[PDB]
Amino acid sequence: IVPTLQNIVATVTLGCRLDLKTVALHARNAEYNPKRFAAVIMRIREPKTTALIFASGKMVVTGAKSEDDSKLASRKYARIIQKIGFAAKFTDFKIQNIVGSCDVKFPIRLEGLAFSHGTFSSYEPELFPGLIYRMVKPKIVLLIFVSGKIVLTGAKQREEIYQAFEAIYPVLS
Amino acid sequence: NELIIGAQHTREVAETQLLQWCDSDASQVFKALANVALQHEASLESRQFALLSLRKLITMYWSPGFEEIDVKDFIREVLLKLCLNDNENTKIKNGASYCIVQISAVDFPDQWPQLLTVIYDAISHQHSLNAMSLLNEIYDDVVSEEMFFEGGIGLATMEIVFKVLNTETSTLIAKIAALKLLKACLLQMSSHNEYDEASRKSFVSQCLATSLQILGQLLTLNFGNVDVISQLKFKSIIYENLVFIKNDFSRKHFSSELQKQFKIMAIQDLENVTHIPLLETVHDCSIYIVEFLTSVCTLQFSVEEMNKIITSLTILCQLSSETREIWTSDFNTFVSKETGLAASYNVRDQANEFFTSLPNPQLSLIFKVVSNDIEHSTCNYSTLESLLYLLQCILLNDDEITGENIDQSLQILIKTLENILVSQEIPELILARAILTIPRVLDKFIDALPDIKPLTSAFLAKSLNLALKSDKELIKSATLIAFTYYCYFAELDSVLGPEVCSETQEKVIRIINQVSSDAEEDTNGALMEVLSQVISYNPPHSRKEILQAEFHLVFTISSEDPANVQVVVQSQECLEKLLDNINMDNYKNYIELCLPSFINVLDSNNANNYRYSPLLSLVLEFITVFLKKKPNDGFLPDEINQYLFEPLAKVLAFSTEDETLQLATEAFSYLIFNTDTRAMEPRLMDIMKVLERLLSLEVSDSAAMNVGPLVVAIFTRFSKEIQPLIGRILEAVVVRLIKTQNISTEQNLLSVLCFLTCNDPKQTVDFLSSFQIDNTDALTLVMRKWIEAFEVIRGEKRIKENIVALSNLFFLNDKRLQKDRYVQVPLYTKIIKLFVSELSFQSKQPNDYDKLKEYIDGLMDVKESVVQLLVRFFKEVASKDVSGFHCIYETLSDSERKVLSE
Repeated sequence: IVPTLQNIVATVTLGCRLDLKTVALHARNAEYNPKRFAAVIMRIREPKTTALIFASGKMVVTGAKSEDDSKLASRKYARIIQKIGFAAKFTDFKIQNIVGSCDVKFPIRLEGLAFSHGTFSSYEPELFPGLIYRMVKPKIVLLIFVSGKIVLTGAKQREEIYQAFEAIYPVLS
Repeated sequence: NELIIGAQHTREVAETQLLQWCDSDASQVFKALANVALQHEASLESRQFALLSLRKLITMYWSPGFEEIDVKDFIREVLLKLCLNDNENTKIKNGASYCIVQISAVDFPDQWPQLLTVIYDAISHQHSLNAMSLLNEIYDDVVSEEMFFEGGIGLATMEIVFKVLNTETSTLIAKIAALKLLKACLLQMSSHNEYDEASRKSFVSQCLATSLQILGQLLTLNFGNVDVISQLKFKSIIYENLVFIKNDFSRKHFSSELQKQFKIMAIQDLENVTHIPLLETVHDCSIYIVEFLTSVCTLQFSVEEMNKIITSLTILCQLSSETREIWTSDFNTFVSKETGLAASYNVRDQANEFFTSLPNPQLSLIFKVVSNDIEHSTCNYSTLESLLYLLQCILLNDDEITGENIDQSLQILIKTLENILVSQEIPELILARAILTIPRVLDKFIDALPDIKPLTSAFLAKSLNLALKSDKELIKSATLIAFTYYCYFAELDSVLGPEVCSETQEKVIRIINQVSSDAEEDTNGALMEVLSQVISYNPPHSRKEILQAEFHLVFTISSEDPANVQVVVQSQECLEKLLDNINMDNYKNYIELCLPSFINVLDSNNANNYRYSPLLSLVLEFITVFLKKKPNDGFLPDEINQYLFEPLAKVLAFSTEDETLQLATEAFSYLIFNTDTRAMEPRLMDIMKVLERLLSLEVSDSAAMNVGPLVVAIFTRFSKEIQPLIGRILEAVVVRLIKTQNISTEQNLLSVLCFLTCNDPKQTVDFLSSFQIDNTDALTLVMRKWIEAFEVIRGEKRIKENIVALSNLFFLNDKRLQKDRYVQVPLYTKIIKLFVSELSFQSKQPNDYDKLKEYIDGLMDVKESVVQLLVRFFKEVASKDVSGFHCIYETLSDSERKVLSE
């Protein structure tokens, strides 16, 4: 079972510095409240995402359920701010990391599976449910829950998530 | 007065006399000006015009940022009565208030902190409507969290607000600006949520708790039917406060019982507003209502409550007659809206946001309810128009929807939707929304519907054929958007036959031709975005008619709208997805297909001397992309060069603008790299002219940045005819290097020297030494500059090649190189200690809304690390003391010579 990407982080370097206020002035569906999360939030009709336009010019966007959708969205954000009295060349798009989720839906005896790793697997269920794991090839954080849900973060493309899923799958099985 | 009359373009020159007088004794000028507006022996408009003069008068001298006590005090004192006088007309008080705000935001605390005492006196004792709203405005100007609590000001403000909201005798108009004052207050509350302090946090929490019940009683209050319009404004402001409380403050500060009460009360008010500048007033009021309903989406809802919301919104989201007219007379805006490019955000625009955040069961029940609400409304059309936009809204929500009655309601709904298309009397807008929304229904229930697969083809055929026949292109103007959504989840290329896929393509291509023909710069994106997703669906076999089309589509479309950004990027993206799965055999026909169009761009721009044009840059990008997309096997067939060198050659030659020269240079270098050698050497001299000019005073350092890749590309072909022109290359490169003042570009330039000394060190040093620039040897300054390059060198990647270069350099045994504090020492001595020190350092090993801000935050590859090459070098040279290294090693300091062995 390939694990669905539940979120994506994408970043881009819009060509120029921007004035947050103008954006909040012109498009004005951006809530800009300095000194609390000091960068403008924007959201659009489709796909559903938030995006932090920074005055300094760079940008992050999250909400896409696919690499292609994350692109398509960041493009729209670039287009919109461009209509706001600025020039920006959509460049250097990249996906610093994603997060992928999939639930096996059947608890397993994870006590011994934790000891199987020991140095990697840290397990304190009373503090908080789940189990934090590191997989070598490549580096990626895994959350493995007695409930059955597996979360993964740190990847850059779908292949990393799929291969980490499959690599840790028999161990938990 | 008379001078004010003259000052208030002949008036512009007349006020120059006032400006000249102000140049003298600005301090005294201020009070003299203030007297004019003060005095009643002046036309009220003239007094306002004096006010508006005071704006620019203050900035130049009164505000040091641009760069008398009684005089400034007199201005404020006069304004006290003048601005706040009810008998004054709105314009006069507003002009005065602008002076208040300018002077306050820059000088209020030091000059006059008690201004606030005057304001409380006015707003409390006199109930001055102007005073309270003016205070609200000034709030942001100086009201700091520190001054809010430690200044104690916030306390006086809040208590004034509660006092006023207690006075039922006070007019609705008073309470409006009071509520706006309340929001102004809430903003200071906003930031304190993350970090809390006992004293102020307690007062803040008490303020919130008090405010909530005041707002509740205000909700319960009703106003006279004689004045309904103001009530709407009065109502709207109330709700906006609500939302800022919920979405900005921790749950603890808002209770579930409060949320339920406000939910029911807001729904009832929404219904009443539904039942009633008038229309825009109602409609703007409704938006904050719906936004709160969203922010309390978590709370359960009754089926009757859900029907209330549906039958109310479906009336709210009816577009006016004039908007129908706009999108009928101009559909180019329509897409700007639909793809979220518009600025306008109406109820129709906020409801779509609403239904997304609902959890599953509420969403599913709402879906069920609207399912029947649709069939009930099929007769009246605009009802179905808006209700279908709303159905899209739920459908957009990612969560699944499940229902045993939902299944059959869905079959009936699909039958109704097809009825929409088959009928020929349907209004334009509703059919466009139906085309744009059916794919949402398909996506939401893709798994649910057993007949989904043939149904996808059936709907695509129906909708697209419909998109052939439309005297009005709005139907088509929406079908293209709908096609992206279709391709969101419809693996039609896999499902449908390659002939079926290609015919659907040619179908859309003709649709895009028709629509594009009149497309507005707002839309070019969406069109070409569909173009891309169509491209990705092309089927070894190559059908050149469709591919020729799709290309010319790409380029025509981009032509009119180069400056826009999504057009640029999706264009390049399209272009790349044509050049997939292309071998040298197929690659020919692409040569002829593509190069002529690009060539003609540059040729046309030649009339503009290759001065930057967005289409120019866009084409240079396209050709870089084509270049890169060559099939791995083989080289670049010459005819490609035959076409590409002379236009790109003149591109470089004539142009001087950095970024355009760069966008060319990259393709230039890449071409010259992949090209077969034998074609180049006739072009060698021309390439030398190019590399020279790129390394020349005329061109800036930014241009010189990307000369490098070309350099290595030159060697990649051969060296035989390179050597006689080496000396020329070296002279040009060094003369460019000396004048450069970009440290990044300077580092890049020095990065070139690796291969230059890799092929031969003797000619390099001999020529550079021999050459004199203004009877001055370039070698000495080159070595010094290289030293400073070290002093700021960043990136070990360049360093590894620097070691390869130094292996060539050290054995030259150049005698001249052997021959506050400033390091002026012979090179052979110097370099050894620097690299030994770098090695010594390397011996010592150096090793979610918050997280996003942190998510922001050479020529050759050498597998051997620094240590291996350095140790073998030092073993071979220190023992053999090559190039006067005996003196250097024997006089070497032992501070890090012992650390060397590590």
